[PDB]
Amino acid sequence: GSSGSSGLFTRDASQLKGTFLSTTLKKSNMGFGFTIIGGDEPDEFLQVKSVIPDGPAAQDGKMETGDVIVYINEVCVLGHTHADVVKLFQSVPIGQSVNLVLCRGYPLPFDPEDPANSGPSSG
Repeated sequence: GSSGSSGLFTRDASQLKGTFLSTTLKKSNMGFGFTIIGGDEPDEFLQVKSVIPDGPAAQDGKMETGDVIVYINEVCVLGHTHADVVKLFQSVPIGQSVNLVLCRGYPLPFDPEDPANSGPSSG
């Protein structure tokens, strides 16, 4: 039924709970057909913030939203800064490809800033 919780971060990715899967996207013009979020902090799990509709990530079927970034190309990044990980994505020029390993079973982040609000509309 219900069950407990505790722990102290991941490390070897092995302590995540989910499936593990991968894709190779070739960087076609512009940039990959998804965008990322990371916690700001230098040990928060990075996630796909969105998939671009009609983008190559969507056309490979495999990229989904909320998915947790474990590794990029062949680098362990699951606690790296979104500063470094965004630099890692930018380090790939157009027409090259990278591997990505995500973990599956994680939801999207709840956004503590604004997850969905509005002001005094009547209704």
